[PDB]
Amino acid sequence: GKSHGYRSRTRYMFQRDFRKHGAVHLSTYLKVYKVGDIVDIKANGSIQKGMPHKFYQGKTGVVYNVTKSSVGVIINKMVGNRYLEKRLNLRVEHIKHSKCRQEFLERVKANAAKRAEAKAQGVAVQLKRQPAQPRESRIVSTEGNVPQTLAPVPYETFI
Amino acid sequence: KEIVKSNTSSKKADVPPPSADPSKARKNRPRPS
Amino acid sequence: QKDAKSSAYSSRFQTPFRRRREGKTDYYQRKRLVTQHKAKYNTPKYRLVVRFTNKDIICQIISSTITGDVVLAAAYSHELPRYGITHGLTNWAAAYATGLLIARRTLQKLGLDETYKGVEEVEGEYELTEAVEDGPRPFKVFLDIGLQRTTTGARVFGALKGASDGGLYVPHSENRFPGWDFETEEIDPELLRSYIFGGHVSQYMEELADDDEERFSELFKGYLADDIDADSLEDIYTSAHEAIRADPAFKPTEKKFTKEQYAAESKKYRQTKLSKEERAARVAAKIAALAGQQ
Amino acid sequence: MTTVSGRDAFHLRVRVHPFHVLRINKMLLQQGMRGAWGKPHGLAARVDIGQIIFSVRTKDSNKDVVVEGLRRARYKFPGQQKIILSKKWGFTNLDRPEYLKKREAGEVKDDGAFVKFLSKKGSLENNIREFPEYFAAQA
Amino acid sequence: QNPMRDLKIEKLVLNISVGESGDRLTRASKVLEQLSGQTPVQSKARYTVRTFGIRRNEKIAVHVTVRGPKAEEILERGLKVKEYQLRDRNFSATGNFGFGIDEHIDLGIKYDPSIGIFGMDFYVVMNRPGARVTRRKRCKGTVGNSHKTTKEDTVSWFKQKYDADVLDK
RNA sequence: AAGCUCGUAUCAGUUUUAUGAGGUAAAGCGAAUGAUUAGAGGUUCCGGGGUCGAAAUGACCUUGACCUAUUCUCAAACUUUAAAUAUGUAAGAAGUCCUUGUUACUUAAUUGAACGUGGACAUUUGAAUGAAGAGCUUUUAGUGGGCCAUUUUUGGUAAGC
RNA sequence: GAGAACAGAAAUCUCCAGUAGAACAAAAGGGUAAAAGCCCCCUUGAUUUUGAUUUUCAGUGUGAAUACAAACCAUGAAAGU
RNA sequence: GGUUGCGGCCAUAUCUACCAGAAAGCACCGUUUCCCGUCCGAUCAACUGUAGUUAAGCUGGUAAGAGCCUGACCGAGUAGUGUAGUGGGUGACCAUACGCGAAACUCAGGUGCUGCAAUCU
Ligand SMILES: [Mg+2]
Ligand SMILES: [Mg+2]
Ligand SMILES: [Mg+2]
Ligand SMILES: [Mg+2]
Ligand SMILES: [Mg+2]
Ligand SMILES: [Mg+2]
Ligand SMILES: [Mg+2]
Ligand SMILES: [Mg+2]
Ligand SMILES: [Mg+2]
Ligand SMILES: [Mg+2]
Ligand SMILES: [Mg+2]
Ligand SMILES: [Mg+2]
Ligand SMILES: [Mg+2]
Ligand SMILES: [Mg+2]
Ligand SMILES: [Mg+2]
Ligand SMILES: [Mg+2]
Ligand SMILES: [Mg+2]
Ligand SMILES: [Mg+2]
Ligand SMILES: [Mg+2]
Ligand SMILES: [Mg+2]
Ligand SMILES: [Mg+2]
Ligand SMILES: [Mg+2]
Ligand SMILES: [Mg+2]
Ligand SMILES: [Mg+2]
Ligand SMILES: [Mg+2]
Ligand SMILES: [Mg+2]
Ligand SMILES: [Mg+2]
Ligand SMILES: [Mg+2]
Ligand SMILES: [Mg+2]
Ligand SMILES: [Mg+2]
Ligand SMILES: [Mg+2]
Ligand SMILES: [Mg+2]
Ligand SMILES: [Mg+2]
Repeated sequence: GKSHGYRSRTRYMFQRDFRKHGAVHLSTYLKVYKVGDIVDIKANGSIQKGMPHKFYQGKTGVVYNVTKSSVGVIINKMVGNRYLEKRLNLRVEHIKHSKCRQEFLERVKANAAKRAEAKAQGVAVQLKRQPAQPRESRIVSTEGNVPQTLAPVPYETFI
Repeated sequence: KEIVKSNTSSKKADVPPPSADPSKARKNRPRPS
Repeated sequence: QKDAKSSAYSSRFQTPFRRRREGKTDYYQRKRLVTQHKAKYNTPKYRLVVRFTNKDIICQIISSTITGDVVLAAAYSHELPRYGITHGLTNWAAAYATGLLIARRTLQKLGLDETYKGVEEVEGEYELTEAVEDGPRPFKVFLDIGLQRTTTGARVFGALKGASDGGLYVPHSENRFPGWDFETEEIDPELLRSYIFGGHVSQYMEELADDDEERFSELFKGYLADDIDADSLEDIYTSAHEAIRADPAFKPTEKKFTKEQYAAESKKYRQTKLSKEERAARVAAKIAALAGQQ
Repeated sequence: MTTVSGRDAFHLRVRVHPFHVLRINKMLLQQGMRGAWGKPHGLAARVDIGQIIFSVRTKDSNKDVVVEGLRRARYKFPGQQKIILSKKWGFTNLDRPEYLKKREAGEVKDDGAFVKFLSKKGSLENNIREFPEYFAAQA
Repeated sequence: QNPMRDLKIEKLVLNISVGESGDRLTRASKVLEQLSGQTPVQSKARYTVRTFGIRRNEKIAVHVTVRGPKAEEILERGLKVKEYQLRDRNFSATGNFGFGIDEHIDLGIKYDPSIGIFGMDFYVVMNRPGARVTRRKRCKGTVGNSHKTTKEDTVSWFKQKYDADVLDK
């Protein structure tokens, strides 16, 4: 018969990286987690307590709770035709902070600190990010650059 | 008192080791006369 | 030895943490010391690090940061001359001495020191320096053995009793204080006290000059040539405590020569390493040396 | 190849091994299409397009024998398989010019069937006590 | 050069491999006791061999570890029996060396029939001052190459003092 | 189907930016593992068949086993490496900053943790594109044999299987 | 791999190497080296109360597991577990 | 800059051989009354820092050294792949169009960085 046990199909997912096995360093235990933080689930196969379900591996969510040795992550699962809300109780080993978010706040500082010398110079702010635009004209120089024209090559066999 | 040497090794099987095998011996051997 | 390491071996070999190689860190008990309860957040766990070199005793109150462990305040036995101990600077008494120094010296610089006296009495007896209702709470610190064996009557738990007596809540039990008779399931406050004042260096001291004249002249070449009597010992240690609870505050040393100086001599016994051309050159010669089959 | 030119006139080596196992249902009322995993029915060797199947090395003059002797095998293989004259010296790498450079340079050391090469890499100590003629004044 | 890198016996170890449990083992135990004046350690069977007579965890043999100046005298009492002659075997490539004697009464020791006669293995292990580096718990390191016992060394040692012969090839 | 609350909301089978998770394709095997052809060199002082003074705890030996450096060929249930396509999250008013209230939690500690009073911040208020309006409640039909094509793919010699 | 009376291929002893090539009831896979393995010491957290949560999911039951709360205990010098 | 205690990352740090190391430090090293542990004060415990040595540990330097790390229009725009066609071919398969793009190979560079505290010609 078929197997659908709790850790099935996870042979490579919950495996430890090449020459990065063994004991878990201490920077992990030194991270502080607040409610409202955005984390990244990524199981550690050696720390088998507090372990996420193989699904949530690779997901990202918000901390709704902080406890002795674990954080409570909210994740929105899709089941059927509609997202549902899952409450995770995971241990600190299986969690990172999301860089993408832990930057955002720095743009928030900087974006609202352009605002500093913005009003304190009276001028225009102009904050919203604008995506890469088509190039502007150029004048490439022929000096020390006489276009070195090429042509297709013949066929050839090296066996 | 009865003092017992503790064997570090992790083997439990009452079994002669890979390092057994009756092949390898001798035609020689001490044969008293 | 012709068990040279295969190249496969060297390549799939996973190294231990640096200090696991040096054999200086027990990362197992490190983790369990450092880790704070998560909903206590940035609250540091404070560690009573107690190390023993061959000639010194090292005491540090330390916490942890990702960028690295951070030390609140450090005392050593090698300070103890300053407070009038100049012999036997690694014995039990030195430990209690040092543990008491770092006790005061910290919650001094925490300003907790006026409140939380510790003992002053010191008739050697199991007790925890606990708190004063309606007031603050004692500074809490957790003993970090290191790699020292946990033997009943171990130098390391001298520093403990030195420090608890100094008024840091440093949670401990008796059964590793000298004077713990396991049959009795009890502790002799008497013996534990003795050590605190060095009663075992005293009793041994007398037995020698009344057993072996010469062997005592050497073990104690110092005390003699300094005229410390065998039994002035206690009063030294006893008077040290005073002196220590008196001015715990760290005085440094006076050091000739600045950093720049010290530096520009010390490892100018440095071997500076070859440069690329020089090394290739060194080798190009090396060939013509061996080149010519013999 | 032998008869025509001689047991010592060539080296034939089959450059592909039968590693893939083949199955048969074996239809021994009957059994049908139910439970049709097959027993091992023999092996074969999976081959891409462009992949050397046989290789032979012989004396520069015995060419026309081997070829019309590979051709006689060609007729036993299903599919189009070409016959090719390799511009490399023997079962090695390196085009015949490039091989003779590394020969009269001494960077070549007759091994077991194949041949070891001098590297500019290892322990200069036993690079030299391995490949004397590179380093000796020789000629 | 050569100062603190002297050369000492690390330890001696007498090992009587009795080959059976029961009174004989506790009797050979008595022997090893009266020779070191320490109290010996019994060995249990690694596994079972019908053609030897043992079964796993039957208590077969008995040995004892002697260090210091006593082991020095007992090693002498031993070489006493082998008339100060060993072979270029007997010498581990890793510095140590060993030899054996049958009849333990051959080195001092009165008879006592209630005891019997046992033979034994004499294995002495050699090293240098500084060996603790490889034995201490904290900061456990390993000996320098230009240090540590080779076989040439601790055989030209064994000719020096004791003044003996190493034979064969 | 009936509507209800509202009215541009903050939505989206889409892109961008930032930052995650993955072990398939390919690749690799003079890298672990498991397979695999070929010689070469060295070991045995410890499997061994002789010859040589039956002599051999002495030699030259071809044969293994094993070591070392090479060579040809493989893997759905191998692997260091490792795509493409897919896949998680973030891109602010439910935000940011300043002051300082609350508490039995928490701290050596008015220390933190939450939750707030008062003050400052409204052009692009924090990417693109779209928005044919958004949100929400009730209730009930039919259906619950499917088939086909591109590609990925399992059993089978194969099949309009 | 090198060495030690009876001792042999295989008993007991010593050293050197040794990234795990061992071991951890079992299928296989993951995990683990001052351990998760081996030796020892102390023990009943295999206990008490009901709630929250992950998997299968209808987001019903069941089996299983995860993190807390409130008890009463074990252990360690302790943090802890 | 050297050294020690506690570290962060955890080979640019590991491995093998050879050298060198001022000062302080660390060390090996002396001892067994005492607490404590061993078949064995070897380990573990305590006492001296007194009797001795940098021999080792440790720190560096050497190496066309093994490994490990970084880069390159080195291989390779190869292998593989998302999209298109009433594209080619009997077919296996292949090319083109809008895009992504490896591994091995080869070559060049490198061989610990660093937070706290104490201390030192
Ligand atoms: Mg299945
Ligand atoms: Mg490891
Ligand atoms: Mg469990
Ligand atoms: Mg065992
Ligand atoms: Mg062993
Ligand atoms: Mg511990
Ligand atoms: Mg007593
Ligand atoms: Mg100074
Ligand atoms: Mg069937
Ligand atoms: Mg079947
Ligand atoms: Mg209706
Ligand atoms: Mg898979
Ligand atoms: Mg493949
Ligand atoms: Mg590859
Ligand atoms: Mg292979
Ligand atoms: Mg290689
Ligand atoms: Mg595969
Ligand atoms: Mg937008
Ligand atoms: Mg319906
Ligand atoms: Mg229905
Ligand atoms: Mg269609
Ligand atoms: Mg499709
Ligand atoms: Mg042997
Ligand atoms: Mg039960
Ligand atoms: Mg410095
Ligand atoms: Mg004693
Ligand atoms: Mg000693
Ligand atoms: Mg000690
Ligand atoms: Mg050291
Ligand atoms: Mg190299
Ligand atoms: Mg394609
Ligand atoms: Mg179409
Ligand atoms: Mg193609």
